[PDB]
Amino acid sequence: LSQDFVEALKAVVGSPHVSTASAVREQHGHDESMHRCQPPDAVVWPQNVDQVSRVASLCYNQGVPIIPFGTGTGVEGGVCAVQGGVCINLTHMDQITELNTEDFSVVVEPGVTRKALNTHLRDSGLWFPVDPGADASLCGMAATGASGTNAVRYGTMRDNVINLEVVLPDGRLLHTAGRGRHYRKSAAGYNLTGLFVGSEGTLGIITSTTLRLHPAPEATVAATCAFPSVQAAVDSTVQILQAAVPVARIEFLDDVMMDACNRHSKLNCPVAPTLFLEFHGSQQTLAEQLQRTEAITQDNGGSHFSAEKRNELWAARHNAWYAALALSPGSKAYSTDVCVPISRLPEILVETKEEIKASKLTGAIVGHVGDGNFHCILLVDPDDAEEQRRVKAFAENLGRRALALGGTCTGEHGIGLGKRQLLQEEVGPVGVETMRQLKNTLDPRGLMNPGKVL
Ligand SMILES: Cc1cc2nc3c(=O)[nH]c(=O)nc-3n(C[C@H](O)[C@H](O)[C@H](O)COP(=O)(O)OP(=O)(O)OC[C@H]3O[C@@H](n4cnc5c(N)ncnc54)[C@H](O)[C@@H]3O)c2cc1C
Ligand SMILES: [Mn+2]
Repeated sequence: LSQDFVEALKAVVGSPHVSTASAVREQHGHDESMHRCQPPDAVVWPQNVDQVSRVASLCYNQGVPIIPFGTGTGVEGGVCAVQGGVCINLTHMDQITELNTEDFSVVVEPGVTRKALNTHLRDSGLWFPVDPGADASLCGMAATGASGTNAVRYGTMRDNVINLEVVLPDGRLLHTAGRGRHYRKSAAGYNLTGLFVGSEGTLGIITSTTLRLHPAPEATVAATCAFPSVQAAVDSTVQILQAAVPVARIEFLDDVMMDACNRHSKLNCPVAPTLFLEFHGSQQTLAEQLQRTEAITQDNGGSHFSAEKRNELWAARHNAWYAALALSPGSKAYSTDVCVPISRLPEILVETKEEIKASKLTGAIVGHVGDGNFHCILLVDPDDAEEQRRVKAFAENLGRRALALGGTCTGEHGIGLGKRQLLQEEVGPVGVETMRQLKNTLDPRGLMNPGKVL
C-alpha cells in the first residue's frame, strides 16, 4: 500500500486510527475459523459514518479491496484478506441511538454487542433475543445472518432487523428502508433490507442496524433431559415441534459434547445425548408446556427432567465451541452448520454421529435442532495437512447430504471462504448468476470483500 495512500487514510480518520503494523494486521487477518491468516495491508478505525464513506470512496476509486471487520468472531474466513487491502474495523462506532421502548425498536452502531444492548435494556422489560455464543457485533450478526438458541421462538437476525444503514462500496449512503423508518410491515417497493442481511460484507458496510426488541418473558423455566441415543433425542425434538409446544430454546448436545461441556463448566450432567430446554410464559402456560414436553421425551426414553443454575446451563452451551477445543489443546476446529427439513433431521444427525464414530476424526455435535440445524465441531491438528483434508472432506460430504435432503448448507454462519462450492450446488446456475448480478450492480469493481460468498 503506497505511503501517499496511507496518508490519505490518516487525513480521514486520524493517525492513531490507521496502522500498517504487521502485528495489528495479523490480528485482523483471521477469525475463529481454521482458514489461514491472511493479513490486510492496513487496518483503519473510522469514527463516524462520514469517515466510513470517505474511506470506502478512497479505497474503491484507488482499486484497493475493503474488508469490513466487526468483532472477528466469524467462523468462515469472512475477514481473511485474501486479496490484501484495507480492513475497516467498525467497532469505535459503539453508540446505541434511538431507543423506542414504546415501538419495541432500537438503533445500534457496529461496536454495540448483544450483551451491551441487553445491559442497557436492564430495567426496561425489553430485551434483544438473538444469541450467538460469542459477544459479537450486532451489525456483524446482521451481516452474517446470525441466529442462536432463542431463534426457534424469537426469530433470527433476518426476522428481527427492521432497517439498515449501509455505506455502499463507492461511499454512497443507503438507508435500506428509508432514513429513520421503523414499522412492523411494509409492501413499499423491493425489500432492500433483506438483501443486505446475510451479505457478509460483500455488498456494503453496515453502519447501523434497526432492531426489533421483545418483551421479557413473564416467567422462565429451563430443563435438561438425557437420552439413550441420538435417535431418541432427535425423535423427541421433532415430536415436540410437531406438537407445536412453543419452546423458547431446544438445544441438542451429543454425549461427546455433553462430556466436553461438563469438563469446561462445572455442569455435571449425565454423559449422554441431551436436550437443554427453556420455556417462557405464565405459570399456567409453563405448567402445561412442561407436562406436554415431559410426556413426549418420556415416550422416547428420555430421563426425568432435571436462576443462577439457568445462567450456568446456557453459559456452558454458549461456550460449547471452546469446550470442544479444550478436549485437545493446541487444536483448531471447523464447524458444519447444515439445516434440513425437520422430518429429515433424525436421518442426518444419526448418520453424522455414525460417520464421526466410524472415522478417526474427533468431533462433537451441538445445535439449534429447533431450527432445522446443528453443528458438527471437528477438531484439526493445525500442522497435519492430511487430517485437514479429511475434515474438509467430511464437512463437504455432510453439506451435500443436507442438500440431497432438500436443506441448506448453512443455517446461520454463512458462506465466507469455506462453503462457496456448496452454495453453487445449492442454488444452481441461474441462482448463482442472479446473485452475481446483485453483487456486480452494487460492487462493479469487485472490491467489497473479494473472494467471499461467490
Ligand atoms: C463461541 C462462538 C459461538 C458462536 N455461536 C454462533 C451462533 O449460535 N450463531 C451464529 O449465527 N454465529 C455464531 N458464531 C459466529 C459469529 O459470532 C457470528 O457469525 C457473528 O455474526 C459474527 O460477527 P462478527 O462481527 O464477530 O463478525 P466478523 O468475523 O468480524 O465478520 C464476519 C463477516 O461479516 C462481515 N462484516 C462484519 N461486520 C460487518 C458490517 N458492519 N458490515 C458489513 N459486513 C460486516 C465481515 O466482512 C465478514 O465477512 C459463534 C462464534 C463463536 C466464536
Ligand atoms: Mn449456532
